[PDB]
Parts: sequence; C-alpha cells; structure tokens
Amino acid sequence: MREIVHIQAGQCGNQIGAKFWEVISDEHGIDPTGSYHGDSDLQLERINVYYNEATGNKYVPRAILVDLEPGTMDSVRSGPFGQIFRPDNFVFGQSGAGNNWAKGHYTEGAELVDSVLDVVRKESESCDCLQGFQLTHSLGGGTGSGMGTLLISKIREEYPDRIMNTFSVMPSPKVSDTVVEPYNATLSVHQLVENTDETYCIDNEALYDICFRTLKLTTPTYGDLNHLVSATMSGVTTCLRFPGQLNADLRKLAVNMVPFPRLHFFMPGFAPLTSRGSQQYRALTVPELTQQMFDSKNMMAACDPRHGRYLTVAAIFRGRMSMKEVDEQMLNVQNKNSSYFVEWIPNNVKTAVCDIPPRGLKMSATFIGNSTAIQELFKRISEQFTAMFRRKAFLHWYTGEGMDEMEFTEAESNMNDLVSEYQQYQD
Amino acid sequence: MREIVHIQAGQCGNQIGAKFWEVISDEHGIDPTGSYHGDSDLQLERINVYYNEATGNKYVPRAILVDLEPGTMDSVRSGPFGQIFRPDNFVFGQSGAGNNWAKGHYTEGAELVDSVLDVVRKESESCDCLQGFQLTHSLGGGTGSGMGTLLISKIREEYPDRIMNTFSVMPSPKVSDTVVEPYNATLSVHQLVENTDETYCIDNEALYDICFRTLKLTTPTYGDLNHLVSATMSGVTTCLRFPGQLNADLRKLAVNMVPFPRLHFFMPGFAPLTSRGSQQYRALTVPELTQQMFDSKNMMAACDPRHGRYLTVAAIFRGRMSMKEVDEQMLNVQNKNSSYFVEWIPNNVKTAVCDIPPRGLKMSATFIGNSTAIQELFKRISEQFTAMFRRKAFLHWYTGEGMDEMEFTEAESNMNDLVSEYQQYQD
Amino acid sequence: GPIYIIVPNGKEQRVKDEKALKVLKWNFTTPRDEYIEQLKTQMSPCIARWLQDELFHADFQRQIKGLAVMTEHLESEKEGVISCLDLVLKWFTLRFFDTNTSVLMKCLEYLKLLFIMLSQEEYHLTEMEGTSFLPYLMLKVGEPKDIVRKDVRAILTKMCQVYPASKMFNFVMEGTKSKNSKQRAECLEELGCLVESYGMNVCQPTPAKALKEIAIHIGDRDTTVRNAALNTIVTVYNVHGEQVFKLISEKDMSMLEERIKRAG
Amino acid sequence: MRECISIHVGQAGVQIGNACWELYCLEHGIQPDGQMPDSFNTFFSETGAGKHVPRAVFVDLEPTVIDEVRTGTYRQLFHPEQLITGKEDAANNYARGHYTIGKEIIDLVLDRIRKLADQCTGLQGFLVFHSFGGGTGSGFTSLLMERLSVDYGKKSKLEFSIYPAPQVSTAVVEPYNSILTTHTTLEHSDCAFMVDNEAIYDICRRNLDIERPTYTNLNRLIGQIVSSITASLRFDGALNVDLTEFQTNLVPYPRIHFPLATYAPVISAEKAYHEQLSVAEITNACFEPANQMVKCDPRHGKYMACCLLYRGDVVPKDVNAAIATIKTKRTIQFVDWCPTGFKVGINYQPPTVVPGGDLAKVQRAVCMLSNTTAIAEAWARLDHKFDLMYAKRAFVHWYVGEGMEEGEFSEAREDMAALEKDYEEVGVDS
Amino acid sequence: MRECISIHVGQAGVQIGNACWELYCLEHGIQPDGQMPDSFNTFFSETGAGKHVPRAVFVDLEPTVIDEVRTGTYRQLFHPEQLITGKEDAANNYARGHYTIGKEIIDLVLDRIRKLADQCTGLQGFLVFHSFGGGTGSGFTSLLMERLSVDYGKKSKLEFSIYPAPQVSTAVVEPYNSILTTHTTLEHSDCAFMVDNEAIYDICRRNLDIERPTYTNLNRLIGQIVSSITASLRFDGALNVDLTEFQTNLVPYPRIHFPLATYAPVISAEKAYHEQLSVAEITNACFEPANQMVKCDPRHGKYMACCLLYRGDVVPKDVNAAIATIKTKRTIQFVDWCPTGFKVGINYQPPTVVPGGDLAKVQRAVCMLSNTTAIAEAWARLDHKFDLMYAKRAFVHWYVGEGMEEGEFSEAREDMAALEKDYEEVGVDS
Ligand SMILES: Nc1nc2c(ncn2[C@@H]2O[C@H](COP(=O)(O)OP(=O)(O)OP(=O)(O)O)[C@@H](O)[C@H]2O)c(=O)[nH]1
Ligand SMILES: Nc1nc2c(ncn2[C@@H]2O[C@H](COP(=O)(O)OP(=O)(O)OP(=O)(O)O)[C@@H](O)[C@H]2O)c(=O)[nH]1
Ligand SMILES: [Mg+2]
Ligand SMILES: [Mg+2]
Ligand SMILES: [Mg+2]
Ligand SMILES: [Mg+2]
Repeated sequence: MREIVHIQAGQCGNQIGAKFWEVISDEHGIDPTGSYHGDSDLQLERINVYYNEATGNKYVPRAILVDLEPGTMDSVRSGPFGQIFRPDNFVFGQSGAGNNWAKGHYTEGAELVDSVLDVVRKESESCDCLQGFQLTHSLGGGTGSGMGTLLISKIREEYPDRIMNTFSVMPSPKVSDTVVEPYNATLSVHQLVENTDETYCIDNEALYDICFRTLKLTTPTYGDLNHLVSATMSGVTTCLRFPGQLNADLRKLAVNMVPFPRLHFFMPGFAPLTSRGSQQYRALTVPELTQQMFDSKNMMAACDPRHGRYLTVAAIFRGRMSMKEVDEQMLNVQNKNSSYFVEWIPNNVKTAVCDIPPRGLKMSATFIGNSTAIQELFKRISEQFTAMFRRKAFLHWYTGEGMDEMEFTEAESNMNDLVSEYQQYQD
Repeated sequence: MREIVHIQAGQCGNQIGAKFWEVISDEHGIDPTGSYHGDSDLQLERINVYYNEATGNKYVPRAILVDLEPGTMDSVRSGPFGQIFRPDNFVFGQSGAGNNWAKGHYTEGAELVDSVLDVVRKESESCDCLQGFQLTHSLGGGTGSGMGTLLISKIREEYPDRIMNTFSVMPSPKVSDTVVEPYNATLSVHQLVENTDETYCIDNEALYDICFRTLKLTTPTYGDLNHLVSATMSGVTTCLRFPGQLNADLRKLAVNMVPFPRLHFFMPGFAPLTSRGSQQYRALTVPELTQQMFDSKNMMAACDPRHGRYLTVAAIFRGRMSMKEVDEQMLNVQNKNSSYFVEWIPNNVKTAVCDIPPRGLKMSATFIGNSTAIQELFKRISEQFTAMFRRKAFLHWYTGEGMDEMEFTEAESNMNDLVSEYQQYQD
Repeated sequence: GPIYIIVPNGKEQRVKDEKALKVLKWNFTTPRDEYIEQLKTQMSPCIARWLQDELFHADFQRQIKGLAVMTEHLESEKEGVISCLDLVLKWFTLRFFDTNTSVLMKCLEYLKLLFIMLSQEEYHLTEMEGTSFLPYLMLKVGEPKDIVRKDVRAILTKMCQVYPASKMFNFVMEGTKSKNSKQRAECLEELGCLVESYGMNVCQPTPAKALKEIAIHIGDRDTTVRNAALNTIVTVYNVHGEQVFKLISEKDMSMLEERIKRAG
Repeated sequence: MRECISIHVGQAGVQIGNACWELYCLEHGIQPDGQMPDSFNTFFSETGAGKHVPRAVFVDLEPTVIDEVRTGTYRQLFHPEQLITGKEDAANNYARGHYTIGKEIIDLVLDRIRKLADQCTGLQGFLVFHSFGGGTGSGFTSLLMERLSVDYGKKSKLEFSIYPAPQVSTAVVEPYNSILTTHTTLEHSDCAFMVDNEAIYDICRRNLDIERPTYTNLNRLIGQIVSSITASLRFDGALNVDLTEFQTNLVPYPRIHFPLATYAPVISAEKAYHEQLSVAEITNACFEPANQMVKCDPRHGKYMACCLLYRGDVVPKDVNAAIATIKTKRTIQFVDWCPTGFKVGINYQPPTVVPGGDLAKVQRAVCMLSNTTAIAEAWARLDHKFDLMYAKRAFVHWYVGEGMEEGEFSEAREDMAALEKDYEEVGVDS
Repeated sequence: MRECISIHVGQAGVQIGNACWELYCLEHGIQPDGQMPDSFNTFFSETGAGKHVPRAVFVDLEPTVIDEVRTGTYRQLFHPEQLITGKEDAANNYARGHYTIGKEIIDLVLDRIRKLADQCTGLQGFLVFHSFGGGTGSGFTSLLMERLSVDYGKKSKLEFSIYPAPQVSTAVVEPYNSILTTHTTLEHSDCAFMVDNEAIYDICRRNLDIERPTYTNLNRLIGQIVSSITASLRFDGALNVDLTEFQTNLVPYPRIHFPLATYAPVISAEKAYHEQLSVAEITNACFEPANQMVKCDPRHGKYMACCLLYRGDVVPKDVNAAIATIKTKRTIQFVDWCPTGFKVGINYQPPTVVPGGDLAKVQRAVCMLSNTTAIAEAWARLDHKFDLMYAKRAFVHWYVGEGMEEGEFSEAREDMAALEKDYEEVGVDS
C-alpha cells in the first residue's frame, strides 16, 4: 500500500539517508535491532511504506545502499541503526568514482548499476503497490552524481508511471569542497531535468546558515546538517504514514506544484527551528510556523525567494491544529506578499495537515517552495562551468573515460534553457 | 489589544529600559523567570500591552534592546530581570558610536538598523492591534542620539499613524559629561520635532536635584535616577493597563496636550516623592499630591516653569480617588496661578484617574506639562552649539564620517525656529 | 583629454545584450556585487580610467570630486553624455541607496543640469533607460528632508518633455505600493499634477483601473496620504466632472463627496 | 408594549448605565444574574424560563469600561453582543469618533439595535446616554443619532448628556466636541437633557453632606432621574405621563427641546428624620436654583414649560396647592404666552434606594423638568471658550488630520449662535 | 419504506459522513455497535436481532480516512464491504478520479450500491457527499453519478458539495476540478446544495464564539443540515416534506437546482440563555447574509423559491406570521413570476445535540433552502480563477497525461458560462 523504495548514492547520500532512517525509526518506534517498541497503534498501520516485514516481528527498511567506496558501507553499518539494513542491499564497488562524473556514469558505474537494478527490482516486486522512489545524493561528487544519474535513467525506463523524488545536495561556490563541482553538477542537472518528477534542491551553505543564525549552534557538523534534511524528508511523506485532517501524498504534491513539466526544483524548509536558550521565549502556534516557513533565512537552498516569484508553495503541517487558523495564515502570506507570488496562479499554496507531530514537538510543519529564484542557483553553476570550459580545464579526466566534448556543450545549453524557462515564468 | 512596542537605544536608554521593565513586571506580578505570580485578576487583563504570551504560562517583554556596544547587552542580560527578554531581540554591534552622531546615524547604525527594523517588524506583526512605540535614549551620545533618531525615522516612514513616544534624556551644562553633547543634541533635536508625536524631556540635572533636595538621598547612583524615570514611564501608560474612573491612552494625551504639531516637548514629573525620614509626617491626600506635582522642584527637566507659560498640562492620577477633589484641586491650581497658564486655552489641564495605584503606595500622580519654559533647555544647547561651531571645533570627526557643515547649519536654524515658536506662543 | 569615449554602436550593443539575456537586467531591491562589476565591464570602454577608479571608490570625497569633474564637462562634452546616458543614469541609481546625503544632493544637482541639457537638445529618453532609472528614482522622492524633496520634484517635472508621460505615470504609480508613507502621499499629488497638466489620456492602462488604485489610499491609515489622494480625486474631478465616480465604500466615499463639495 | 431601548455611548454613558441598570434591577426585583425570584417589560425581555435580559446596548470604542461590565457583578445580565467594543478609543476627538474609528463599528451597532427593536412591539423610543466632552460620546453619538433618524424616523430620541462645566472640565478640547455634537443633536434629538457635573458636585456636598463624592454618586442621581422619567411607563398611578405626552407638553417649538433636570428630595439619612417632606416643600425645592442639575440661574431666565413627575405617597390636592403657591411666587416668572405650564404626573411607586447609596428612603419624590431660557448662559460661556480656543486655531490640526474640515467648525458655530438667538427670541415678551 | 442511501466520496465526503452518521445514531438512539436498548428504517437496516446497519457507502481511493473509520469508535456499525477502498488516491486530479483510477473501483461500488438498493422497497433517492476541489470527490463522483443516472434513471439524486471559497482555498488545481465536476452535475444531479468552508468558518467564529474551528465543527453543522432535510421522512410533524415534494416546490427549471442552505439558530450554550429564540427571530436570521452557508450576498440576487423546514416546538400560526413579515420586508426581494415562494414543513421533534458539540440545545430550529440568483457570483469568481489559470495552460499536462483532452476543459467552461447565462436570464423581470 503506497510503498516507497529508498535509494542512497554516494557518501553524502549515505550519511543523509542513515540519519533519515534513524529519524523514521524513531518516528515509528523501531529500535536499533529492528523490532517495534512504540506505544501508539498508528505507528504500525502504515509501517509498510518504508519497512518490510521479516520473521520475528522485525522490520527491515526498504533501502538500497549504493556507493563506489566500501568505506562508506562500513561506516553506515558500524554506526547507530546500522544493524537494521538488509546486508543484501549494501551494493558497493571497490575503486571509487574519483570525483569524476564520467567514471560514475559510464565506465565504472555501468558494472555496478546492474546489481543495483537487481536489488531495486527485488524490492519493487517485494512490495504490494509501489508508488515511487526516493534517491538521496549530492551533485558535487562522482558517485552521487554519476551513479545516481544512471540509476534514475534506468529506473525511469523500467518504472515510468511512478513518482521520482530526489533530495539532491547542490554545490555552492562559497562552501566549496572540491574543484570539479561545476562539471558534475551540470552533467547531472542535465538528466534531472527530464527524469525526475520532483527535485528538492538542498545546499550546504543554507544548512550552515540555519545552524549558525537560526539554531545558534556554535559547532555544527555533518550530523547536524543531515538532521535538517532528515526532518524535511520525514515531513514530506507524513500523510502517507499517518492519518490527518487533509491528506496529501507524493503524487498530490507533484500535481499541485508542477504546472509545467520542467519546473520541479523546490526549496525545502522546516519549522520550528529553535535554539536551546531561545526555546522558552516562543509560543508554539500556527502563525509563527507560517512566518518562519516563508522567511528567507529558513530556506535550505542558497537562494533568496524575494528575488523572484513563488510559482507554488506547499505546507505539510503536523500535529493537532485548527484548519481555519492554518487557512487564514496562508491567506495572509499571499495577501501581504502579493508581489512575491505569481499572478496567473490564484491560491499558490497547497495545504496538508497531519494529526501526528514529530517526536519532541507538539506541532510542526514542512515548507516546500517552487520559486523562480531557483535560477540563481543555476546562474552560479553555469558561470563556473563556463569559466572552466572556455579554457578546456580538467577535460582530459572526463575525455579519458570515453566522454566526448559535445556532452558538456549540450548540457550547458539545456541548463541555460531551463534557466530561461524559469526566467520566462518569472516575468 | 492596544499593544506598545518598546525600544531601547544606547547605554542610558538600555539602563532606563531595564529599570522600566523591572517596575512594570513588579506592577503586573511577573517574576524574573517570566511567570505570573500576582494576586489580582486585573494584572493579567491588560498584560498584552507590554508582554507577549509564551508557552507554559510565560510572559516576555515586547522590547527591542539596541546598542552599538555588546557590553551594555551583557550588563543588561546579567542583571536582575534580564532573563525575561527575548534573546532574538538583543540587536548589538561591535564597535560603538564613539560619541559621534555621524557614526550612529550614517556609518554603523546604518547597517545595524536593518536588523533592528526586522526585529521591530516581527514585534509589530506579532501583536494584534498596535497603537504606538516607546523609545528610551539620550541625546548626548552617538548611539541613542544618532542611531535612535535614525531608527525613529525608519519606523515613522513605515508606521506613521502610531504614537511615537520618546523619553529623551537631554544634556545640561551643569552635569555635562562629554565634550560633544551640543553637536549630538542639536543634530538629534531636529528630527525629533517632525517624527515624534510627543517627547518627554528628561534632564539628569533635574533628576539629581530631585534626589538631593526632595528624596534627601545622600548618595544617588544611576539606578536611583533611572527609578524616577521608570516611575514616570509607567505612570503615562497606566490607563491602558488598568481600569479607572477616567481613562486616557497615549493618543488622548497627545490630542489634549499638543495644540500645534511642533509643540510636543513635555517636562514630566512624579508625585509623591518623599524622604524616608519625612514620610511619616505627610498626609496622603489629593491636595498634597497636587501641590507637589505642580512645584518647580518636582520637574524632571532643568527648566523653571515660572519663566514661561503652561500651554497644556496632563495629570494622570492613580488610586481610589474622589473625582470632585481632583477637579477642584486642578481648578484651584489654574485659578491661583493664572499668570503661569496661557490665556487663550481655557482650562489648560487634562485630568485622568486610574483605579490601581503603584505598589506600596495608596495613591500617585504623574505630571506631564507642555510649558513654553522648555525653550531655555534648547537655548542653552543652542549657545553651546554656536560656541563650538563658530570655530569649527571637532568637525573633522563628523565630516570624516560622511557629514557636512550644511546640515549643521539647518539643524541650528530649525532648532532656533523651534525656540522662536515656543517664544511666540509664550507671548 | 575628453573624459568620454564614444563607442560606435555601443548603446544599442548594450541593449541587444540585455534583451537577449547576456547581461543581467536592472531589476533589484538592494545593491549586490555582480551588478556593480557588470558596470565595471560595460562601463569601461565609454569613460576614461582616471574617472572610473574614482566614481567606484569607497570614499565619498573622491566620489564628489569625480562628479564635479563631470559637472564642468557637462556642457562641453554633451555628445559623450548622450552616447552613454544609460550608464551614467545607471550609476546614478547606485548612489541612491547609500546613507550619505552630500553625495545625494550633489548628484541631484547634476541631475537637474542633465535634464536641462537633455531638454534643450530634444533627445527622447529610451525605454530601457526609463525602466532602469525611474523606479529607482521613485524612492529618492520620499525622504524626510526638505530640499531633496523639492529638487527631485523638479527632476520629475523637467523629465516630462524627454519621455512620454504615459509611461512615467506607471512608474510614479508603481511607487504607491511600498511601505514609506510619505512617498505614497507625494506620488498621489504627483498623479494629481500630471492629470491636470496632460488631461485624462495620460493614465495607463485604462482610466477605470487607475482611478481605482488611486482610491484605496483614501482608506490609508496615514493622514497626508489620504489628504493627497483626496486632492488627486478632486483635481481630476474639477477638470472632468461627474464621470470620475464610475471610473472609481462606507467611510472613504462620504469623505470623498464632502471634499469635492467643499472644494467645488 | 411600552418598551424603550437604552443606548450608552462612551465611558460616561456606560458608567451612567451601570447605575441605571442596577437601579432598574432593584426596582423590578431582578437579581444580577437575570432571575426574578408584568411591569418589567419596559426595560427587560423575558427569555425562556426565569431570565430577563435588559433592552440596552453598551457601546465604547475602548474596551476598558465594557470589560468592567463584562467582569463585574452584572456579567450574567447582559449578553456579550449587546456590549460592543472597538479597538482604539476616539481620544477626545470628534473626528475620530465620527469618521475614522466610529465607521467600522456603526454597522454592527445598528445591527444589534435592529435585532433589539425587532423583539419589541410597542417601542416608545430610545434613551441615549453619553457625554458632550468625550470623543466617543460626542462623535459616535452624533453618527449614531443621524443614522437612527433615517433608519427609524419618527421614533422619539431622548438623550441624557453630560454637559461640561464652566470651571470643572477634565479635558482641553471639550468645547470643540460639545459644539460639534450640538450641531447635530439640534436636529437629531427629540428632547435633550443636559447634566452638569459641577452642579451634581455642589448638590452632593450641600444636600448629602458628602465631603468627597465621585462619579458613582453622580451616576446614582442620574439613574434616579431617568427612573423618574420612565416610572410612568413602568408602573401606574393617578396621572400617567407617556413620552409622547411629555414631549407634547414640554417642547413648544421644534428647536426648543433642551429642558433642565431637577430632583427632590436629595437628602441624607441623618437629615431625613428631621424634615417633614411634604409635597409643597419638595415642589419648592425643585424650583430653587441651587438644586438645579445644570450650573445656571433660572432667576435671570424665564420658564416656558415645566413637567412635574411625582411618585410615592402623593395626592393631587396638595399638588394643585403646590402649583398655586409656585404661581403666586414672583421670583419664578413664566412667559406671557403660556398661561399654564405645568404637566403633572403622579405615580404610586415610591423611589427605591440602592444599598450603599447616599440617598435616604423617602415617601415622596419629584423630578421637575423645566424648559427655560436660562440654559443659554451655559451655551454662551462655552461659546466664549470655543471662540477663544478657535481664534488661535489651537488643536484644529488634530481634527483636520482625521478627515473633518474647518468649514464644519465654522457652520457649527453659526448654528449654535442661531440656536441662542432663537432662545432669546422666544424668551422676550410681546 | 421511505429509505435513502447515502454516498460519501473522498476525504470530505467520508468525514462529513462520519459526523452525519454519528448524528443519526444519537437521533435514533442507536449505540455505535449497532445495538439499541420503527422510524429508523429510513437510514438503518435491521439485521437479525438488534443490529442496525447504515444504508451508506463510503468510497475513497486512498486508505487513510476509511481505515480511520475501520479502527474508530464506529467500527462495528459499518460492515467492511460498505467501505470500499482504493490503493492510490486521485491526487487532486479530475482525470485520475474519472478515467485512470476510478474505473477500477466504480464497478465494485455500483455492485455494492445495487445490493444496498435491493434491501429497501421504498427508496426515495440518493444522498451524495463530496468536495469539488478534490480529485476523487470530483472525478469519481462525476463517474458514479453518470453510472447512477444510467442505471436507475428517475431516482432522485441529492448532493451535498463542499464548494471552493473565494479566498480560503487549500489546493492549487481546485478551479479545474470544480469546473469539470460542475460540467456533469448539471445534467446528472436533481438538487445540489453548495457549502463553502469560509462561510462555515465565519459562522462558527461569530455565532458559536469559537476562536479556532476545525473540520469537525464544519461537518457537524453539515450533518445538522442533512438531518433537517431528512427529518420529515424520519419523524412526523404537522407538515411533512418528501424529497420529491421538496424538489417540486424548490426547482422551477431543470437546470436551476442549486439552492442555498442555512441553519438557524447556530448559537453557543452561554449565548442560549439570553435569547428568546422564537420562530420569527430564527426565520429572520435565516435571511441574514451573514448566516449563509455560501460566501455570497443575497441582496445582489433575487429569491426564486425558498423552502422552510422547521423542527421542534413550532406552530403554523407564527410561521405564517414570519412569512408575512418577510414578505413585508423590502430588502428580501422575490422574482416577479413567483408570487408565493415559500414551502413550509414543520417537524415535531427538536434537533438532538451531540456531546462535545458546540451547538446549544434549542427548542426550535429551521433549515431554510433558498434558490436564488446570488449563487452565480461565486460561480463568476470561480470562472475568473479558471480563466486566469487556463490562459497560461497551467497544470493541464497532468490532466492530459491521464486520458483527457483540452476540449473537455473548453466545453466545461462553455457549459458553465451557459449555466450563468440561464441564471441571469431567469433573474430579470418582465
Ligand atoms: N457624570 C459623569 N460624567 C462622566 C463620567 N465618566 C466620564 N464623565 C465625563 O465625561 C467626559 C469625558 O467623556 P468619556 O466618557 O470620558 O469620553 P468617551 O465618551 O469615552 O470618549 P473617548 O474617551 O475620547 O473615546 C468628561 O466630562 C468626564 O468628566 C461618569 O461616570 N459620570
Ligand atoms: N467542509 C469540509 N471540507 C473538507 C473536509 N475534508 C476535506 N475538505 C475540503 O475538500 C477539498 C479537498 O478535497 P478531499 O475531499 O480533501 O479530496 P479527495 O476528494 O479525498 O481527493 P484525492 O485526495 O485527490 O483523491 C478541500 O477543499 C478541503 O478543504 C472536511 O472534513 N470538511
Ligand atoms: Mg564518495
Ligand atoms: Mg554607548
Ligand atoms: Mg472613553
Ligand atoms: Mg483524499
């Protein structure tokens, strides 16, 4: 019944997905040994959306562990909640992509993608009524970029009617880790244009901004960064897992936020986000979640939504709430900020309310925003691509794996086309 | 309901604001942890005018604390009643204005005022029905004088229909603490006359005079000086917070006290003010309070009202009081001192009576007077400015931060124009 | 030498660069970097370097002496002014957002002289120049000061003959939606004086809508915004008569009748 | 039948209405929660079983005094949509109460008045309680009256106003507010009774021997006066005076509808035992100038019509003797065109005494209501104050900035002067 | 006999059905396990000994709300093949609910409806509950009513639909779905009652003094409305209104079958004690625009025919007085071709209240159902939103990819405009 197959690619994807499976197991009351230890009966009604049933009242995640380095597999297995994953789902190479999109996509990923396809087929007919897939990866590397792209292509060839979700980590020039971010990012955004039903553009710069400015966290790590993304990923699929006053699954969000098929790049956000010292001075009500969600400092992509126009915005509320208060709040943000919403879409907001709040909070909400400020994130990658590509730098690594020069020019060209489409609908 | 947003600028403004919030929390029965521990139901009935509800029965002040020195923020937070303020409302710089009006208004307050305005907008749309703002600052410095005036301009361009209240500590030549007091005072007075609905002229010379000859205090500190000012600020907004026989909000005092829009500089006063030795030899009657609050000794500005004429007078009374006795005392004051009241306004004095007295007092009175003798405070600053400006003294600090001689010339010109307006209406 | 360099087919090259999305269009709220090094790029072949490194210097004294150097060279070097008029108004839009007022008053004096010279030479200001300069000018028309107010009023007055009034009506109308109350008030009285100076054909896109958005400001919380809105309504009323009602509540409406009956 | 609807506008109106409604509840035996452990139908509506709700509406733009009513002893008497609040008060401004603030609340006030008047079938008229000096009680009262005049038409609009004193005035801009509300209550009121707070203070200190009276005692006397007005509707006696009979016998010309209120006996408990309060004595005390509820001298005016409302142990014979003795007094002179100017109503119900009140329990009581030309002196001195404060254009910018224009100030001044001129025109002999 | 079959489609329909069947269980004294410790036969079937099963079908393409029913308090009331459940929801897509996903469920729900209709010998008609903005509640309801019309024919089909509001909207593609379901409920429905969530929010906040209402209170009010519809079949009164009688007296033309529901009195418990809620007051309160269940102004329209359904301690004489007062009142105007447009039915039993509900217990209640031309303005603003969103061809690819052509959008808009033209044509006089 509406099962979700979860796929994890690269080191960043593996760590984010490990934190995500930890927070889902906390939400459904699953111990690190895989057995149910919750209190409510609502935690077991929709356990099958993410977990398979094993013998002995034990639930195993419907997750696939993909990397080209076995060290990430060892780190995931040896960590907390690492003993619940099926060992047959740990699919790994031995060499590593070497921060190369060509190696991850053509010459080294081709031998491993068949094993990943076999595993995801076994999970696909292991479930009753599959509705779609979730892939977590980053676009700055070679395994998240190359393997994930080819995997998305093969899955969409095999399952064209299912909902493709990617929680993709974008590269940003300010917090820059590697040198070849623009090449991998461009060659990947190429294929996420036509092969994903919805894409959640996540940037580490915005996550660091949350951890510094909003959370007042003096020393954020990658765990604190992945906790935010895990909260978002749990917040998106809440109405699939728990009852509510106004339910909205993945396909409903896709229908209500993709007016044209190429515009499915979103800006995720979460509310509330409290500091430890600042928690006592806040009254946990719906309107402050509404104002926190639409605040520019709360976004998990390094884009300012005030620079463009919101095409559609989603709001998945969790907890016991009044529908009237929620509806008047989302009326108020549209009326007060009418210069920030597109004019030929009346009621840009999609509203969903779930009865079950996340753990430790009595009410919460997840923001998903389809804005025209996404193009700012692609201007930066485009100009960084052009700077490296005008002087043909680092092409010999990509060309040595069988890739021609025309793949770069073509990918930059329809990236510019996607940018021009967002600019066209921005007006 | 009729909420008031409080803003503190500079060291003097922050200290007076700390004392004011202490005495307000004492009046409404709020402990330093922010929880209500009072006895009467009237203390919670109008709690929203100064406090925001938080979770777990906690009240946080609707206060914005602004300085260009983090040391004052640390001193306020480490003091008593410092744990009730919202940590997000602490907006601080790192350099300091350096007793420079230019650095406060143009150089450093210019970038910090955006964060201040964000916090003010947050508190403005957090409340239901805003009515006005309160700024506490001094005019001798650079932060409260320069940035606080710029801040006043930025609210008044955005919220122009609300009441701009300023409890401004004017400099005096007797207790003259810095060298560039005339420059900062003159440059701050000019934007007060078109951007403040009413301004309360506090003078440290008059405060020390009251603590010396009235309270018989052998060693008054800044805390004893700020206690008088805090009692005055609490006295003005009493009819908003507590029921009374005759109610009068901020707009009612502004209407009855400002005959022409540029005459809104008021000398305030408080009654009763008794020494510890002389307390038991006094009668707690309405004539005693009336005789005290109209005395030139009790004025909190360094101006002698016998040297001018009262245009309008506001008398705010607190406690279970008889209306006839109050009215006949006001009539006797106007009849016996008819030479000190202006003749083309019949019954210059406004009366308002509140049922709830201050803590530890059977009854209390607050004097607010619009006298033409307030021009003397401006003439002293004008001659001190002219002495410094004729020889171009200390101007390279102001000119080097972006200013010019010209706006000094307009500031002196229109402050002399304000003096001339008070003189022509003195007759 | 001459401070300008006339680039043959330079302005139209910039125009075809900006319409085809090769340079970033002028539409923003706060100043950023990429915009200003854009101006360092297409500003370079037009005016010589010793004025370039001083019009984009951090200190304001260097700014004011550079704009003075342009001021002695305004009359003698008008063709170079016309050749890169878009870039000099473009840098005028940059010196609006800073808090220094000496640079503001010096610039607006130079603006006054500039629109005088563009008036006497019968140059028609183009569309992209207007869209890049006018909406950024409409927040320099709401300062609390008294001489910058009147002189930017003179700027918007003396601009009327080098740009059509129908397009500038929209930009002065566009400013009536921001948060600065004073500039709503003065833009409504500006709408009033443009109505009485060019008739009814000036309002865009249709008379009915424009009379509707100059009517919601009668219900404004401000007092001088409401007074200026009512003044604009009676100003278009006294010229045209009783059809202003159909072009255009319970509180605002009665105040409108009492104002037009006491004025009439 | 014979219903009337009470309207209380502003702090003065609400605080007068509190005393009025505790007095009505004591008179009709209604407990403060509405229960009665007939004749109450004039002021109360009977709902369900054992619940009487007052036929009143309480309006103020500030919520403080209404929240006193809502959290007071009489919480259960009123239902919450009869008690209407704004957000910000009119702040002693006629323009705020009339245009800027009163227009967002006038529609809901009219809706509640319409719902309150639909359930009554014999509506005599409206009673309006407000003050001339306050912003709300002037501006919103003017707006409400000019809207009620076209919504209802020929219904009688009786109002009880707190007129500012020559000397005792609690606000500065009161002459502006009083002029700009008399400019409208001239043509939108069927009968307007002025009340002067200084006169009530003098009456309290002299008669009741109260050293320090407050607004509560003032409202108690005003509630007693209005109870004496409506006691003929509420009870029965030898001679009954309806509101239409009252207006016919008190108003000689349609602009001349400003009578003077008096009440007698106003006495204390310890002074009650010594005084033989005969009908003639309290009738004489009604005409004595220091018992007038407005600070003015009837000796320098002339009486036009005076209505005598008796209640208690009163017979018509000594009443007729009392009017005979009044007519033979030479210091009480009437106009030549009114050979008899006494409308007398005797009611059987004695006036009740509120516990904690200052008035003693008496067998008889009179509320004498004289239309006289002596009321123009208070108008003359308030116009002197208005002209003084208008010559320098003081405080005008507050009124101009809230939507009203200077021509209204002017036309109100010539309107008020024309009213005075009509008064000395009708005061002169022929 | 006199049986009715309820159909609940989508989340809105299922939750409204939960509130409705709770109300019927308390009205007929049926415990939530089907036990009772006659007149119930309209909505309930008798099974064996002391088991009452509802004559309802609950259809949704997602399993969430149906499993909430299956694990809720009323899990023993329904038997599991009345609650038909899909796997994937329609996801706010009319095309998915009509062609792609609805075809795999429609045969099963028609089989269940056929077995349910074979149980009853006196089937009055069908009650349909759904929303317009939802994918299931528009598409599957359109498919189901098409199949019901072709299978049954002359059986009446009454539907209760949650209309989208002018401003309060929860989904983006609501205008598309709403237009596409109007296109078929013109021809496949006999009487469509429109309910607007924003209007219920306003009614709850103002009348019931609820600061934060939710969907539960909305569904309780809708269930009270449907109970007032069917109480004439369920119980006996002075005047009884069958559904055929209802349609005959309310529908003047076959395309004009969109009346406007309203309920009076909606009050709280503390506001109940102060109001003498007579027949005249609640009848006047029905015609107040503030109490309308759809956000529209009836003053801008003209009433064609209205049906008054009183229940409780109601007599015909003051009912007739209430129609008399409505006829004399000018602000309610009727169309000139309907000299009498009042259908009146009085039921003896007062409406029951639910524990935890916000409605106070009342002696009398009334549901007025007016066919007026004021409904067309909500239609007009919906068409405006549809035209704005369809000018740019937004969200059309979702519909086209699921087996739908753009010509269906075009013809739905054209027929919707034709409906508006018919309403404005019958609005005018002669
Ligand atoms: N007799 C009497 N006069 C009162 C009372 N309360 C206020 N007043 C007088 O009424 C006048 C002030 O009017 P408020 O009633 O205070 O004014 P408002 O009508 O509430 O108007 P705003 O306060 O401006 O909104 C002054 O003359 C007061 O002395 C009262 O209880 N009794
Ligand atoms: N009054 C009311 N409206 C509701 C309720 N539940 C949902 N709605 C409204 O119905 C519309 C959404 O349609 P759902 O009924 O939620 O949609 P569905 O019919 O389940 O369709 P899919 O979920 O897309 O298969 C929105 O207008 C909701 O506000 C409810 O209990 N009461
Ligand atoms: Mg790696
Ligand atoms: Mg300092
Ligand atoms: Mg008041
Ligand atoms: Mg659904």
